[PDB]
Amino acid sequence: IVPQLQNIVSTVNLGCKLDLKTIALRARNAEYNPKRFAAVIMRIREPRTTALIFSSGKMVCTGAKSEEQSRLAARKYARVVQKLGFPAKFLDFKIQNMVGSCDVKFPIRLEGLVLTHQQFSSYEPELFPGLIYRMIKPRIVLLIFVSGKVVLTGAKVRAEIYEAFENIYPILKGFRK
Amino acid sequence: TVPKLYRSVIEDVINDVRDIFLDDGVDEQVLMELKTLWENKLMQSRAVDGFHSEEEEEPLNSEDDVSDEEGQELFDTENVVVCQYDKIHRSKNKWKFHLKDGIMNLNGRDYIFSKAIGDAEW
Amino acid sequence: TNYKPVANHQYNIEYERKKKEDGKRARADKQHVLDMLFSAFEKHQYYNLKDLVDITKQPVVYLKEILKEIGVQNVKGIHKNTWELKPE
Amino acid sequence: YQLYRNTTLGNSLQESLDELIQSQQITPQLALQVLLQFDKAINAALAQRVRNRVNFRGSLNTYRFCDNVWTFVLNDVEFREVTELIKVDKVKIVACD
Amino acid sequence: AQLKFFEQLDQIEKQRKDEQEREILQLRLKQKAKEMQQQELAQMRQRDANLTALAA
Amino acid sequence: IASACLYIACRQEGVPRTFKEICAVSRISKKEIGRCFKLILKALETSVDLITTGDFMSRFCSNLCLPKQVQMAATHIARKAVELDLVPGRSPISVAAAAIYMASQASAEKRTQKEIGDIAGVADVTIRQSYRLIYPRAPDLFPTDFKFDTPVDKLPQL
Amino acid sequence: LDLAGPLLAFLFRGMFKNLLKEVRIYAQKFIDRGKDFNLELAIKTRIIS
Amino acid sequence: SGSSGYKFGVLAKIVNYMKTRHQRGDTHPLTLDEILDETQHLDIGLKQKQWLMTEALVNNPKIEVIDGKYAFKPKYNVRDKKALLRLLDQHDQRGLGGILLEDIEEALPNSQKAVKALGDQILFVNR
Amino acid sequence: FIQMSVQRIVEDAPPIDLQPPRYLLKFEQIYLSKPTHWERDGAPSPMMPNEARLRNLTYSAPLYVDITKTVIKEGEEQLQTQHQKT
Repeated sequence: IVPQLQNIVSTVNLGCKLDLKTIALRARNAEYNPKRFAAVIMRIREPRTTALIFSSGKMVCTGAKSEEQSRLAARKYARVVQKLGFPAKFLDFKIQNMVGSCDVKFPIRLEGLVLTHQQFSSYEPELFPGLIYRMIKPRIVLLIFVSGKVVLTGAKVRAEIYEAFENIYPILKGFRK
Repeated sequence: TVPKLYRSVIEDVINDVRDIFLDDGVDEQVLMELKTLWENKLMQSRAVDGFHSEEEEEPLNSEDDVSDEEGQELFDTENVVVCQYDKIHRSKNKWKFHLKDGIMNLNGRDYIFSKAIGDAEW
Repeated sequence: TNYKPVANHQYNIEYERKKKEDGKRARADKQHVLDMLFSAFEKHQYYNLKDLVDITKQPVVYLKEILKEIGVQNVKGIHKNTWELKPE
Repeated sequence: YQLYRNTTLGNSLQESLDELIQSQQITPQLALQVLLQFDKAINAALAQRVRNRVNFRGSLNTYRFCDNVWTFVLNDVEFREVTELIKVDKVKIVACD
Repeated sequence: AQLKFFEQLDQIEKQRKDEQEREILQLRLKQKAKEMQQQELAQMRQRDANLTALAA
Repeated sequence: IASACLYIACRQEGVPRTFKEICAVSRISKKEIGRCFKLILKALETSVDLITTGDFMSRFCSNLCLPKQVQMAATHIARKAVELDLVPGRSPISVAAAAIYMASQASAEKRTQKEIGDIAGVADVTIRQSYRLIYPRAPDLFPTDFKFDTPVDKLPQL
Repeated sequence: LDLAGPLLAFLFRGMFKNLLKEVRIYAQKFIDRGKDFNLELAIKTRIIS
Repeated sequence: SGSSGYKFGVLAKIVNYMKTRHQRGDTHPLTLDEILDETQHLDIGLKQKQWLMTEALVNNPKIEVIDGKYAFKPKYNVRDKKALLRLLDQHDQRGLGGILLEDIEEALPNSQKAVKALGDQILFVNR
Repeated sequence: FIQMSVQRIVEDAPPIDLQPPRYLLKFEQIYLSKPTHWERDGAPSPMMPNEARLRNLTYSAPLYVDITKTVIKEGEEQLQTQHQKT
């Protein structure tokens, strides 16, 4: 089974002062609420991404299907800010979070995973139906369900998400109902 | 009842500001002239019927386009709707609008809603 | 004598109120806040800092800096310093 | 709200007051006092006049939020009022808390 | 305008009546407080008015 | 922190208590107590053990004033259901409430599902869905040594 | 000659006033927050027992 | 509310603006009407403008008017930012009680002033 | 004392008001129960005096009261609550 990326989270700093009120009014499809957040929210129809705009100029992009799409959307948002008269540069661009979702296609026993790895997986039925599994070797959190859908999130790179799923795949096959 | 409501508003405003005109020392006849002018303009427009009328960082520009034009939004031909929003709800790209006490000018006609529900996709 | 609520009723009432109303806002329009401070100073020589916090949505820390520029807090001999407009 | 001042009835009143100021028939700033009184009267009338309850389907083009005021650009939106059905290519809706 | 000038004097006579209520007790204080309550609402309205002009 | 630590202590003791009961005596919401409980688990490096349905069954049946034999039958139904996995990935309290309702209806001392739901703390609709899932195998779930005032075939379905 | 029940009643009255004082302190804190008030939280079971 | 004209604190804001332009370094003589145009308070009404000149300007205790145009009430002395060493040379006046609060607004930022003070013989003691 | 004095002491209590919304609490009917001992599971068992000596249990009976809560918000609106057997 191959994990499919759902969200690409990237932080890029414009490096110039931004006026939030001016950006919200001038930019199309821009909503800013000061009390809720200091982030001006701007979205573009072609790529489904959310942009957070701050006086520092750091911009966060979330919900991008692919890493290339996230960078392209950030470039489009930055150039729109440049059109508003605030200079925009790409500085310290990095992907903080990559989320991958895949289905094993077989039922998995949550109780068996807890018994073998109480330290690795902490699961409480009342708090949430899905088991929560954390593996030391890959830096990501794995969600295991009776359906068998697996969600991996918090990995810096796509390769880590794939590696974690492959590492736990024999364990899931062992607990297959 | 939208024309009747507008005529009632005209009478209430003139009566309330009559005292202010007296305090200023402006003649009551001038206030009556203002009331006549306000009624006359509505007759000229013909919009509302009136009882009185009846009487690399550097090449950002290289990725050009991909932005909707700001000028398109304002043409002055847009239908004008004035309303009060109880709340606005957005899920994903879908938008839900809750409005109250709103008058909508559509097809050169005025429609008032006690409450309205609008579903739109962005 | 044992009951099983998911959350305490009083806690949920506060949580709904917190979402419905945000106490203060962000630090913006300092000049507009300065004009509001001038209006309070015109109304009374000394205005309590807590009363000024209710008047302006500017954060107490930012508001104190604006107050410091146009006014000095005065004990009045009763301690409990109350901000008053500078004679200078 | 001062949004109601920007209406065909409100605009005609504002211009008529300006004509009186131009002739010097009314002292300057008298128009502002009339507009403040107009806002109180219009808000009260809107609050308790009663109206039809209706629902509409549409497509959203642009959204603007500032000063707790929602501005929406609506394209190809169908409005249904009772039996009547309204079709307009372009409509602008402004909502004030 | 001469008539307007003694019209103001009648308002001053009302202020003298206001001094009589002040010694008895609150009308002058109530009127000033009401204006201040209106001013806070007016400041919010003034910000909204600029937006309506900018929008259309 | 105190409420979250108490929930972990119940797991260490081997006699778990419902989170909702901790919420009843604590101003803090269940979500915040649960988030703190994860942080305390990391701090004390405590292993996680699944909660036991039987401990919950005794207290709820005592509140209902159900006879001990009815309580034993309900516990047997819940234990059999989890092994059969008739209900998939379902919290024990919801399964226990459905088992109690089935046992009460068969017994002379019938208890309404909504009254059991208030005592359990689970939603009445959730119990009804759980009861429907275990209803086809309900005769198998019941212990062989039981007396039925009402037959499983004639048992009311909710 | 004092009977056992009146001696118990006098002490119980002292426990009851202590319980009422605890309710007032808890209520005052809840009133200051203004979120709401719960009498069951205000009463202390331990003082009487 | 005693005596007030239009928006409250307008007279105090006008005095503050007169100080602000001097700190900015752009200095021009301004009539009361000219200040109103600069602050966008020109439409304050005839009565309010008359009240400011007749009573509000006179009311300020430290207000100084050179002749045709009024001068800033807070600081009569020009913010030259020069001859501080000469003030230091006379210890009888203790530098004329010079305050860093007055400085840093005359024409330079605090960061530049802090580097200059350390390099210069002049030193600052703050009780 | 148990049947009448305990009821009289709660009945002869001034209402406690905290405010400015005011919350008023009144202690009325008293409810008493046969002595019960709470086990680790939390299921109550009727206390037996011979058993109490063996396990060092304390022989005591649970006490309950009816509390009426009335709150005025200063809006001329009163909310009434009927807590029973607290």
